[PDB]
Amino acid sequence: GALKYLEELSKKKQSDVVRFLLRVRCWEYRQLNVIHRASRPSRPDKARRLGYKAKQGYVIYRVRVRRGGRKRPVPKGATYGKPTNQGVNQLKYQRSLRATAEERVGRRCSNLRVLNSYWVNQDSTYKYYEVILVDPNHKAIRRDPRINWICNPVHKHRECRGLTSTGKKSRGLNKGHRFNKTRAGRRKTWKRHNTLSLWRYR
Amino acid sequence: AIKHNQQIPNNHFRKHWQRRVRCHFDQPGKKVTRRLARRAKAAALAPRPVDKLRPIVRCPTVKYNRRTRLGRGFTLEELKAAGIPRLLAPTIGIAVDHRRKNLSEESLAANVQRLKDYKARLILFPRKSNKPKKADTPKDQQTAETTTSLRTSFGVEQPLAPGFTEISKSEIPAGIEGGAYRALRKARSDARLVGVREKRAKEKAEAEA
Amino acid sequence: APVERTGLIRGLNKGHKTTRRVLKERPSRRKGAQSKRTQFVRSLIREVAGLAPYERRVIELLRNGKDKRARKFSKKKLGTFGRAKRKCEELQRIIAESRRAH
Amino acid sequence: QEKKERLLREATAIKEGKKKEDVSKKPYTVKYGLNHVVGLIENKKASLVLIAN
RNA sequence: AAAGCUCCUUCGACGAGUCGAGUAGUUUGGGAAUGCUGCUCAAAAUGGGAGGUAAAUUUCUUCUAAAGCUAAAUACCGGCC
RNA sequence: GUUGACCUCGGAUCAGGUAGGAGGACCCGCUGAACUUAAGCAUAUCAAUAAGCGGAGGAAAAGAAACCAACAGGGAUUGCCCUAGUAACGGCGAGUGAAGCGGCAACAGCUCAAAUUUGAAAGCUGGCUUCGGCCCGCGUUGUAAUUUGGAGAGGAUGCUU
Ligand SMILES: [K+]
Ligand SMILES: [K+]
Ligand SMILES: [K+]
Ligand SMILES: [K+]
Ligand SMILES: [K+]
Ligand SMILES: [K+]
Ligand SMILES: [K+]
Ligand SMILES: [K+]
Ligand SMILES: [K+]
Ligand SMILES: [K+]
Ligand SMILES: [K+]
Ligand SMILES: [K+]
Ligand SMILES: [Mg+2]
Ligand SMILES: [Mg+2]
Ligand SMILES: [Mg+2]
Ligand SMILES: [Mg+2]
Ligand SMILES: [Mg+2]
Ligand SMILES: [Mg+2]
Ligand SMILES: [Mg+2]
Ligand SMILES: [Mg+2]
Ligand SMILES: [Mg+2]
Ligand SMILES: [Mg+2]
Ligand SMILES: [Mg+2]
Ligand SMILES: [Mg+2]
Ligand SMILES: [Mg+2]
Ligand SMILES: [Mg+2]
Ligand SMILES: [Mg+2]
Ligand SMILES: [Mg+2]
Ligand SMILES: [Mg+2]
Ligand SMILES: [Mg+2]
Ligand SMILES: [Mg+2]
Ligand SMILES: [Mg+2]
Ligand SMILES: [Mg+2]
Ligand SMILES: [Mg+2]
Ligand SMILES: [Mg+2]
Ligand SMILES: [Mg+2]
Ligand SMILES: [Mg+2]
Ligand SMILES: [Mg+2]
Repeated sequence: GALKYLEELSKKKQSDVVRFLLRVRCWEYRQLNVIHRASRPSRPDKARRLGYKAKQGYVIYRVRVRRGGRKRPVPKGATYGKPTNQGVNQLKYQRSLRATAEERVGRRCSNLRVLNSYWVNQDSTYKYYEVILVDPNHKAIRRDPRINWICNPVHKHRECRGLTSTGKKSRGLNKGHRFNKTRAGRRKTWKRHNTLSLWRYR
Repeated sequence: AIKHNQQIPNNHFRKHWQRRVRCHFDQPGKKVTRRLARRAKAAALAPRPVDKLRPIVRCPTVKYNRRTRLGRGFTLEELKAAGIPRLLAPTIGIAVDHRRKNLSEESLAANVQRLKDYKARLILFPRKSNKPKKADTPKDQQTAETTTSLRTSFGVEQPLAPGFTEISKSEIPAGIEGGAYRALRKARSDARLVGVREKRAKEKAEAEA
Repeated sequence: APVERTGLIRGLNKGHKTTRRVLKERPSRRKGAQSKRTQFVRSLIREVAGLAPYERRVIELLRNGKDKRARKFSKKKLGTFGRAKRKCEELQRIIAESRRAH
Repeated sequence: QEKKERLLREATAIKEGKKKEDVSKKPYTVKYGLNHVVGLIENKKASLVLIAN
């Protein structure tokens, strides 16, 4: 096959052939709208690895985000509290930039289900992503047991809750001693450790 | 404040604890609900037992490694030794675990015998009653007294080793050469000095030539 | 059958005696091995793509004789001492092959 | 349309009694498909390759 | 036509601006830094992660990340009884 | 020159569809205090709580190991009892604080990417239809069958389903 070579070549982001392609494409985008549709994936190997198929009901969108930190929005710089939380500048957002891209694409196409997303480009001001979506009302989708699990009503707006690959990472859903506090849900676990249980025959 | 001779108190009641208090007034009610579900489940599995066959396994720390209990499922090597295909096993009431390994001969032998005891007591009804197959019970043995627990009929017969036995005098063994206490001190001392002695021998041999 | 335990706690190969056995390796334990396909592809991609900017800098230090500099530079780029050492060996192999073929 | 005609001829032969490979001969065509052709190159079966620009 | 079992010389593809490293903020019982996120650097093929005191050298153990689905035991008197 | 393709981007009260609001006791995330305690007070505490914002169901979420361990080894996920007011954190002040093992309730396993069907895209949406199919379209920049590490592929071999 040919997608094996593409996977190897995509690792050499600092080579001459790849640096040229990234520079040219990053200019082509940023001349288009902030959110727009793509006719086909620009990374055929990466999208197929994440679940993309070439049949009716799969669509691709492209989006760019502002690529920085998060400034605390308050009138001027007053916080009206104690000195330990009066910082305004060097604070950070607890979700990823990749997550924000998925949420904004989901609102534009509100009849579709978000599957995954990947990185295509970046520069000093923006990062660029491509998002994969599936039509849950198309007949060719409801016919296939490998994908029709997404037509059920428990998967409405997965990206708004953290049920995509990037959402799982930020929640901390891994096994072992390092992920003690978040393994099964941070707020659920805190409630269990703070409950006073009284039995009948104490 | 404190005023007399007391134990220093530490009562963790400085949050809004009254928002999270779980009483159990439904303890008898939940017990009735569980028994109804077990009775319904047993009726659905009409002649079959209500459980699965488990293997015997030993606990993992220096505390508790003297005892045995039931595990999750049989290994792939145990199933092959008994002669049971891995696809057939979970459809006749046997549990399977694909990530446990046999590091010894003791555990392997114990579980292999357990499987062939079960295979001897099994009754297989044919898929179609008018066309029985040569691997099915020939229906003259289909009538017998059965069990429906599999956790009492195939439990842990003895989890601990016998605590007392008797031997004839003059057959008692002789001790270790210097005594049991001295043997323990020597074994500890050797471990603390293994690195020092190896380095000393190495530099001596290198300086020899 | 690596070794047989002594039979007492608190020793050098302490523990309860047991007849150990050797196992055939699980297919999960093959992860790091090489294969004919993955060697062929990686060879062709390196020829097409070429080198990276930090790689060229190390190549010049190595063939210029400096070695503490090349190692100290690679660690700053890659991050750890173990990865830096493996990279310098690979680039040294490229240097040798290039000036030996022709 | 050609394939449907060929399958009809083969089905008739089976019904008559003969098997296939008695009515249809070995085909010769041009190969295509990116993954299909890359494999033919590596196994050294291709004679000439034409690449779109 | 399709399916299971017993043996074997040889083969045996395995997820990248990802892991990892530095630095800033927040958080955790986690202490030369437990998790998350921003910026800079940026991999490999018996390779890679972990092995609760920072570092170099030599061994050992245990799994196989960066794609995905799935009932029961658990919570709740808001809704209808 | 004429004519015919392909790629990208548009129009239409074109044929057929789909989302918003309510509810929010319980569930999944983001954002975020001060009163109070320390007999004063800034790190700390109250609290990873109240208020604010987005998204679901009868349950949700989690889930079939890049786990625990250091043993004669256990073996997906969740909940109760115990571990334990313990290891540890802390103007080491006031205060805070888990996990492995052990018994039980309930038990269930799986599918993709990375391989040439190449002796035959074997796959699918839509329209019309005696009902048997026909027609355009999607798709080779890859739709079916086959394989998922517990393996498997390729060879032997002769029983069984
Ligand atoms: K405030
Ligand atoms: K602070
Ligand atoms: K404070
Ligand atoms: K960081
Ligand atoms: K290792
Ligand atoms: K360590
Ligand atoms: K159009
Ligand atoms: K209530
Ligand atoms: K609110
Ligand atoms: K204990
Ligand atoms: K076709
Ligand atoms: K397929
Ligand atoms: Mg299309
Ligand atoms: Mg899930
Ligand atoms: Mg996971
Ligand atoms: Mg009771
Ligand atoms: Mg390995
Ligand atoms: Mg993997
Ligand atoms: Mg915060
Ligand atoms: Mg930190
Ligand atoms: Mg219309
Ligand atoms: Mg709404
Ligand atoms: Mg109060
Ligand atoms: Mg005060
Ligand atoms: Mg006061
Ligand atoms: Mg005051
Ligand atoms: Mg609130
Ligand atoms: Mg509803
Ligand atoms: Mg329930
Ligand atoms: Mg669910
Ligand atoms: Mg697995
Ligand atoms: Mg083990
Ligand atoms: Mg478990
Ligand atoms: Mg006690
Ligand atoms: Mg306590
Ligand atoms: Mg706290
Ligand atoms: Mg098969
Ligand atoms: Mg075979």
